[PDB]
Amino acid sequence: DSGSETAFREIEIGDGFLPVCSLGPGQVGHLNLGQDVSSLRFFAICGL
Amino acid sequence: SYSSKAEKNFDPRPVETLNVIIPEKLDSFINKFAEYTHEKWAFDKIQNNWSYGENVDEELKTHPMLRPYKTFSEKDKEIYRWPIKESLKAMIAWEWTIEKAREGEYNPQPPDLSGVTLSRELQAMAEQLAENYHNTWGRKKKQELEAKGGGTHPLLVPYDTLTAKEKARDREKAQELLKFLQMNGYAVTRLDTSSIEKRFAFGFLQQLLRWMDISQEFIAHLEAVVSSGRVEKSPHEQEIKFFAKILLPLINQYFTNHCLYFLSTPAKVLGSGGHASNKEKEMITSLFCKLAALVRHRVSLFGTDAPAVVNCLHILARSLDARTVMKSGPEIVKAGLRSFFESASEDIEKMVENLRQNLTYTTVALLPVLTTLFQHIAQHQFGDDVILDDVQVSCYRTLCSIYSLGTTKNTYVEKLRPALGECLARLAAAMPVAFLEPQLNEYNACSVYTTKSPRERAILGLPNSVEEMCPDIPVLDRLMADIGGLAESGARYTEMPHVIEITLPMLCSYLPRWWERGPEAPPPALPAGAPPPCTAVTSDHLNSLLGNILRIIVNNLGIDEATWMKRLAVFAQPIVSRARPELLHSHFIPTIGRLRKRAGKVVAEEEQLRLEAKAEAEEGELLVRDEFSVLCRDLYALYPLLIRYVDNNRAHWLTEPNANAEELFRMVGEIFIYWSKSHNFKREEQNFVVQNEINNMSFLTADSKSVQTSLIVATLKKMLPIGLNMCAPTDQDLIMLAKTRYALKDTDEEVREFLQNNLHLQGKVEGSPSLRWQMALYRGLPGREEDADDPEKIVRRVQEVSAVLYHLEQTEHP
Repeated sequence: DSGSETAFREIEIGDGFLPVCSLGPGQVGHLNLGQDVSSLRFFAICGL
Repeated sequence: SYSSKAEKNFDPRPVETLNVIIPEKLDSFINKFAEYTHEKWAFDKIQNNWSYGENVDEELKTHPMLRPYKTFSEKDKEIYRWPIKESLKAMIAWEWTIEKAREGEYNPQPPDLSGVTLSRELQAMAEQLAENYHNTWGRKKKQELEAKGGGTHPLLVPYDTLTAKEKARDREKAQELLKFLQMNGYAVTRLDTSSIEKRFAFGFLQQLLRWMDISQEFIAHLEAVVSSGRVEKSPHEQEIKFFAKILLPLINQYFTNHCLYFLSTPAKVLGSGGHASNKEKEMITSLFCKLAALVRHRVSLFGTDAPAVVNCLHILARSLDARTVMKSGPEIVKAGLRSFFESASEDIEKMVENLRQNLTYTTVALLPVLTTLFQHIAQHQFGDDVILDDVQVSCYRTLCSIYSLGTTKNTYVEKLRPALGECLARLAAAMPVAFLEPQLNEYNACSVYTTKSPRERAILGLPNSVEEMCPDIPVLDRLMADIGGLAESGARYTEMPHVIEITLPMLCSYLPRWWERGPEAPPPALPAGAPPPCTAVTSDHLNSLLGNILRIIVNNLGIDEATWMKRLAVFAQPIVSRARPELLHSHFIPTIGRLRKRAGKVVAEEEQLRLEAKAEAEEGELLVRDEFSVLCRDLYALYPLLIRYVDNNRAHWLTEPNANAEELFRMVGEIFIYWSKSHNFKREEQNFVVQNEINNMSFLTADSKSVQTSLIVATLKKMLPIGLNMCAPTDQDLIMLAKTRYALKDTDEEVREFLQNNLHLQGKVEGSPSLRWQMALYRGLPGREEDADDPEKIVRRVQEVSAVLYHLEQTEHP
């Protein structure tokens, strides 16, 4: 709401972080970690 | 407990009942219940699991004289009845007539409970009787407590104020007596408020509605005395002070912090939960209309309250669910709102004729309020039903009258044009029908002609010809043609102020909203889109509009006292979207190139002036300070359009390499370079932002994509990837080398020479696997080739990127 791009800030590294996802009833999704950069969509638009 | 005693340390007054004679016609009930209380106490004793005993003892922790009726002495029976006598005397004393509907009649076989429900009317009487018990207890306790004069019993509190946990004893006693009555059938008699009126909002709102007319009474008295017999003393001065001091801040704050709940609808809840009832949404509109008619005249009166009045009017304009108000609302409220709209329209007609008092009511109060209302309805898409029929004619006449002001060219119209233009843009946004292209208005259902029969139009005064209703504003064709012709000729703000101030908001607020209903935009409903669209605007005409606006801006970029440019940019902010890509090469590049040329020229003048220490050098520095200030104004006026354009086209520019984008990146990089080298630019921007209050507009643009917002993040930070994609990852080495080679205070050509000297310092795809996939992505780019592998192009891109990164990181880190 305030216009900040970063969703979170001032995060202690601690023991590390891992990718995680959660799905509810009757839901489907595709988790692309990016083993092949060619299949990774919108990476060149932002992040590359 | 929606009831109060409405009475008045704390002295609980008991009820006087010994003086009045107690009726004894129901003694068969009085004595029966008096003994039944003790019988129920015996039942409670047997529930306690310890049986009754005859002999005295404190070891039984129960009633020690409790004996069966065969051997029960009547001495206790003729003394335990007194509380029941007093209870019935008090119950019958409060004008509560009791009638015996029925006519009939050691273990209490019939069980008296209190866990069953009861009617609200009789439960209120039971609660009052429990309150009577509590106040009698408080009186008898405070009689002994008052002998000291210090301290008080913690339970010496009003019955309504105390909590239920301590209320439980009196509540249970009253409920048990009432259950005895109910299962025996005694009808006692001495409201019906629904939960909607039970709400705090309903009561507060009805209180304000009363205070409206109460206040109108003394404002009428003030008008009478000021017209004749001016006396300082006022009969209702206390009421005037009460209205002026607290009630206006109260209503303002309450409807500021509760806008979301009132504006909520059952179809889709806007807030956390809940919504005002339909009657609530009609009393709020009634209050708004009554307040609008309150300030219709006598605006000079209560002048100290005038800012409060206009702020309350602005707040009441917001959080207005006029969609359901117009939907089968009260006749009085709808009539008042329509009368307010017609009064506003005829008022506007009055000063458009006067320009060829009203101004204090209109300019100061009426005009901003209608502007806010127009913004609200346009934002919430309420124009489908709120504005139609008489309201449609009202706003149509208002539009004709305000557009008729173009002929006027006196002093006051020049200063009044901003507010009129803003109100006109808001009304154009809020207009459901299409006043331009009237030839196609027949298909649209918003036109008054299509909603009324021709006989109805004739009897209502409508000429049954939309072209005749709007002869002041022709169809969009020649206004667009004239704006294009003025842009080509090079008209200034002084030359034709009305077009820029007034007729440009016309198109800027007409094209985008009506584009969605246009043929180009997809139809949400096929049957709805089957009739020919009443509006034929598409992306082409709004693109031409944006081009003409850009041409006008570039024609008047150097004109002094060009105050409204930024406002035009704001008015061009919604229309800058849906822009053709070729515009980047057509308008943005030449304009920003001219801006860069001017910036470089004034920077050269500043460098010439600053190389010498002299009073004349200080005067020249002041002159270039003024030039830098006007350049800041031109920048902040032109930049947001490019901001939104790059936000729209960044994905396309990154996916396919575009030469025009890279050229624009280089030129804006040079502009940023010039601002980095000159601190005068920084301080002039600092002064201009605070002076012209552009910070609010910059923040609004930022949140709808610090103080130096429009320069560092607006451009060369969003556009940084565009220039960072052309330079190769294998060139990355040279980058920080050049960066270090720029860190040594070296000039451009000198770092170019050492860049030529260190061509072989670049990396290779074999050097590290980290950049191998980067190289693969680079060669996977569709439009990329090997033409950039020439050393000249490499040194170009590396030098430019290194300088940009160096100065950007210096901007971030002091």
